[PDB]
Amino acid sequence: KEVVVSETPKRIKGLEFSALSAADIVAQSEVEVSTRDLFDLEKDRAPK
Amino acid sequence: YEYVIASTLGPSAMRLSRCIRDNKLVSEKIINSTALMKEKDIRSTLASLIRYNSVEIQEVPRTADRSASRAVFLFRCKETHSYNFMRQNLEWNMANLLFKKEKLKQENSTLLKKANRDDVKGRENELLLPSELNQLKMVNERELNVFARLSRLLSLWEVFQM
Amino acid sequence: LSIDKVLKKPNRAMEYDALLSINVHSNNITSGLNRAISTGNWSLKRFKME
Amino acid sequence: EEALVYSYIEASGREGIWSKTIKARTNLHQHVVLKCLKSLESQRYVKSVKSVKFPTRKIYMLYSLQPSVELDIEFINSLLTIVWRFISENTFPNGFKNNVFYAPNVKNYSTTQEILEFITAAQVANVELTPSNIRSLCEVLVYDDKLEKVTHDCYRVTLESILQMNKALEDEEEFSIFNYFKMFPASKHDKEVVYF
Amino acid sequence: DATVPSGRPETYIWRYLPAPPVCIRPSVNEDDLTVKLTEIVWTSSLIKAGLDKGISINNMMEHWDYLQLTVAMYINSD
Amino acid sequence: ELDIERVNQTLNFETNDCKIVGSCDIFTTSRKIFAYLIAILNASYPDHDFSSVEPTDFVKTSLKTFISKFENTLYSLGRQPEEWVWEVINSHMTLSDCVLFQYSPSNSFLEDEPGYLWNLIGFLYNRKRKRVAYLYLICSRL
Repeated sequence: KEVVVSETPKRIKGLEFSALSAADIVAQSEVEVSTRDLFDLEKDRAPK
Repeated sequence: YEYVIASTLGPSAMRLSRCIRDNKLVSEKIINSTALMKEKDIRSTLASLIRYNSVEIQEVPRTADRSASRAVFLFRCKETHSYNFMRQNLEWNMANLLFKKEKLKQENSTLLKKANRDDVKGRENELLLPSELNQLKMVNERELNVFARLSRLLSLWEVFQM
Repeated sequence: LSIDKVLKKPNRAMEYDALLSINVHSNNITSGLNRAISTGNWSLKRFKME
Repeated sequence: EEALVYSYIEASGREGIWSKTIKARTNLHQHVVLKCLKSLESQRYVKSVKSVKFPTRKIYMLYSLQPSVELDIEFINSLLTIVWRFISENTFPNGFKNNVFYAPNVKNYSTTQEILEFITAAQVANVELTPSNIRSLCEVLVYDDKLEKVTHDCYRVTLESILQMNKALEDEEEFSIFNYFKMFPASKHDKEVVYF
Repeated sequence: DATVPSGRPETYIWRYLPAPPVCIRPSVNEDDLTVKLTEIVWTSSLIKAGLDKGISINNMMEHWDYLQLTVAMYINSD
Repeated sequence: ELDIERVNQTLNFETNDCKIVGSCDIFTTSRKIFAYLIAILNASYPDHDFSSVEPTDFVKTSLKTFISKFENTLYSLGRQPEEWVWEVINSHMTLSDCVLFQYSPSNSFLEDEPGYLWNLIGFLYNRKRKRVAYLYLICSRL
């Protein structure tokens, strides 16, 4: 019925440093910021 | 190279790309003398042509630092920067096209495995349903249409290899 | 720069007393003395000290 | 103060002067020179002509009546076509394009000192009809590749521009950009921009 | 070491710019970073609308040196 | 007046590598109004003729939509726009029942000014009071 879920306690062993691609920036994104309008002022200054 | 620009970026983009080529250090005061379009149409189709390496921009530093406030810009037309970009814009498009070929054959693998095993000879009925031989028809059409576009592109690509 | 904003404008024959725009800027004498003592900041544009 | 602005018009001499380029050397009172030119307009010396250059700026010049160039009327898109059609007529009789050609003994070309009389023969209601710029008005047609240059001072129509009239079609010549068709949206297309 | 697909040297030019989370820059009063991001967007809009309406090369470069100035102030601001 | 001087002290400032200069003014001195605004443009900039571009782009938009992004750009310039301004320009002009215009053509006359970045020009025509405000914001670079 349900799947055997397993977890191991883990630990950081290193940091790796690189720049991001143009595809790494989009892959972590949630919205594409396209307007300079922070708030629409007609709906009680809500974040646009 | 002048007609791949003319086919895609419009015929007016062909006009500037040669007018910049012979004058070879031309400015926009000299463009609209030696071209015959409206100036915002000149400043648009030139703007959609600096995005590719078809022209460079030669700045003048009228002040001490290289400020763009009061400075006029000149327009070269380098051969090899404009060609090596067009060499690999095609080469990427040539490789993208095979990427979508192989991705399409690999996601239709259970069709193609059925298309090789059950119907080695019996393909008059496929030993199957007609709801997928039409779907197989639009796979192997696109599988031959992609190599059609490959050979069409490959003639454009091999020019800049010489 | 506000005493010429009436001279180069129409109603040429309608003169003005030039003493009705003094209180437009007289609240900068008060508010600039009071702010510089209260804040302690010393912003003198002419003398160049900060 | 009214004499130095006369020499500054004479510093321009032929075209004219814009009123905020006065302050490049004068930097006088902005309103004294503002009303001086209104009385100088009433003096019947200077006049307010419009810019041959980038427009919407007050251009002043004394009574010289001497502008330059006509700020892109879009009628000129039609006149060079019948220029292009006429210079094509000297190459071959155009009924064969639907294909007889000759050796380099016929004169397929026509020099610019023949069409400039023909454009006055088939006259247009413009103001100049002048030479020494029709020789550059066909230079856009050696940039548009509708005619090529020949014999260092003359021009003749290329073969490829004749093909604007629209058989086993050839295996993707690049040079027939005009007759390659389109496709209702599928997935396996390639565009030039996509490597951006 | 370009074995990693983000190895390539053209990943060090700002084509795309990540907008940071609002946890990184809150609003108590807009933040310093929030007012910088909108300015970058505004300049980009001036540039993208300018490349199609037709703007001169003298002020295309004026905006595009200004867009580079803002992102330079976005990271360092000194 | 004093309040007009305050709201003009609002709209004239300069941040790190930008210089915004604009103001509002109200004075009494759609076929007949096409010439009534180009005189305001001529007096506003006495170096460019504005009798030339007669069929211009007056985007007859809603004033609420205009003051929306007029407030958004003051958020966008680190100003924290102060609300009493919009009553003060109301208090001289009766902002509610009036129509707005905007000179925004394809290529405005400031593109040739060096250091130009963007503008925001607002006309606010009044009928019962004939009070046209010329709200203008010119962002430059120095």
